[PDB]
Amino acid sequence: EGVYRIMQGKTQVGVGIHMEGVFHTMWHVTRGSVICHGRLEPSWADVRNDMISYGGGWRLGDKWDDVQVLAIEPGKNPKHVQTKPGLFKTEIGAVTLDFKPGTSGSPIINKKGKVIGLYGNGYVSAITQAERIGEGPDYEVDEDIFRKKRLTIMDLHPGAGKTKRILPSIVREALKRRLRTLILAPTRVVAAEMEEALRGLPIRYQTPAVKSDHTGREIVDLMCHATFTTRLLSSTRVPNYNLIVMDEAHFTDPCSVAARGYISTRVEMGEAAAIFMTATPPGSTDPFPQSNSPIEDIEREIPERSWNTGFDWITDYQGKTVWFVPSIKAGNDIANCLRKSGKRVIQLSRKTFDTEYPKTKLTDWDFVVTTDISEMGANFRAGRVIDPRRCLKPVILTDGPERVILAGPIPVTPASAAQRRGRIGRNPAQEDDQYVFSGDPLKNDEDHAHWTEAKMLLDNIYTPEGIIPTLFGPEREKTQAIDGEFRLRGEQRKTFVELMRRGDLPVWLSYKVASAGISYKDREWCFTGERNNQILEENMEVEIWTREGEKKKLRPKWLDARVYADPMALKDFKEFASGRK
Amino acid sequence: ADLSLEKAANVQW
Ligand SMILES: [Cl-]
Repeated sequence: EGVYRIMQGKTQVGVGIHMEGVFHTMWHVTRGSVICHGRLEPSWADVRNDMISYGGGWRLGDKWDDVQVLAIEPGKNPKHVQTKPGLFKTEIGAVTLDFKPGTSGSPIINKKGKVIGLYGNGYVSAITQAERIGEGPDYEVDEDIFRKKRLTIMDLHPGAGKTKRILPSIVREALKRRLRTLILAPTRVVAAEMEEALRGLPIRYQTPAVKSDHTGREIVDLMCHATFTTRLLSSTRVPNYNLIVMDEAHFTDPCSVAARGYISTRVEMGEAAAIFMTATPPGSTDPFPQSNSPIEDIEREIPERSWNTGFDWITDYQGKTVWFVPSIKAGNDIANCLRKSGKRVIQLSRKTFDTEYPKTKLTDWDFVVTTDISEMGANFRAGRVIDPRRCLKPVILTDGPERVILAGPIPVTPASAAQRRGRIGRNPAQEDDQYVFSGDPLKNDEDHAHWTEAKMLLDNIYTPEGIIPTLFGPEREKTQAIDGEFRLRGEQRKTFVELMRRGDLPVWLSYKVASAGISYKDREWCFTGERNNQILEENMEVEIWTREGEKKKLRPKWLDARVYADPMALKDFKEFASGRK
Repeated sequence: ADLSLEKAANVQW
């Protein structure tokens, strides 16, 4: 609504224009900072040309070619100053007008009432502006995205809004339309951030520990992907949501894949509408998508273990980095190494995420060493990503006696790499953020255990219609499994759910045990394995003291790596093997 | 607080 002085003992630094909802000013003035009124979001900036935008993209009336410079002097007053701009070659026009420092950002007017540039300081003072722009202010316009038997993908991107303006917008619209709305976060921490963004709506958070909750007053349910699925498995009460919204819909975690399959089935039913939010839709394969601010891509050899020299660019870099590693174990290596150098590093994995992410948001740090979990929603105030584009993938060895092993380090998918790189280049920075990476990604992940683990979840979810639910379209071509064969009747089914819910066991594992007719309470299968099935912890053969009072070596019948592939999961499987769980 | 605003004028002829 007009023209403001950028005030910062501390006085006026520059001038900005607020037009059509967006705030415009020179780059040198804010130097990248935020402004206050509450806060003002720095969204866009052409750095070299010297200018920044707040709350969206630039707005223009025309260009030059007879003009006034409404100069807002510091400790002075607005005075309309009219002049003809020079025709200097460089094609940039400019005025011969010298106003004192702090004036930078003043509106230049072609004789109507529409701004055709900004006064740039500074031999002569340019009419600073670029090509036609731009995107759109922090208000959202939507369809038509609520009709039954419809599915929509929003590939949201860190501008205005995102988790900021888009989600509350559709929720406001949904409530206005009396739709029982469900929202799905990948992680508690992302759901928590949803709550602040929604503060003021009837939004109830829903624990996994509760199998269903119902009020019959207009409410909006907020849960983790896995909460949904486990409720779909254990609750008898199909709640008939008509709008389902999935934030970060690219999560290939089986509870996610499952959720997506069920949801897609409700849509085809005619029963639901669905919205899937993600920058990398399942089936997408660009590892270099567009981004809100410029990213410098840098292809360079990166340490996979400790190092002592020739990697100066690492330690020399004067800011916060994100480093994706293929594993907790690899991460210790790198952290251990970084710490030699006197670097504040925070480590993240699935298990530790909920208690260790907030440390990144709330304290002075130098490095994050993260597994791929940070591909789901993770938000960082960092400048550089270091991404060796590697990972471990669980595979069911079909080659004789079945087992799950952590294969790799193998290279990541294009999508996974897009997401890792997608940590960076959200906020305008003085230097373009840096994506430092190594190797090409690989797209064939069809032997990934998660696909069949999903079908295991999926075809054990029962619908009143009697339809077996199935994988979301683009994800169907990832198994040759036939719909329904993993279905498990009787209380083999109930066991299969319990082991997952209370036993904390992976899907595949949970499956093999239930379908053998083993009762949850029974734990002998943890000890009746073949010699080559012996678990080891830090290089010693694991022994555990039973609830009936015996020492036996940890040797399960069916071997699934994910129980023994990081102390925290292994601490757990030990408690299960006891009978504490 | 680090920087704020103050409405000075409006866009005119
Ligand atoms: Cl992990």
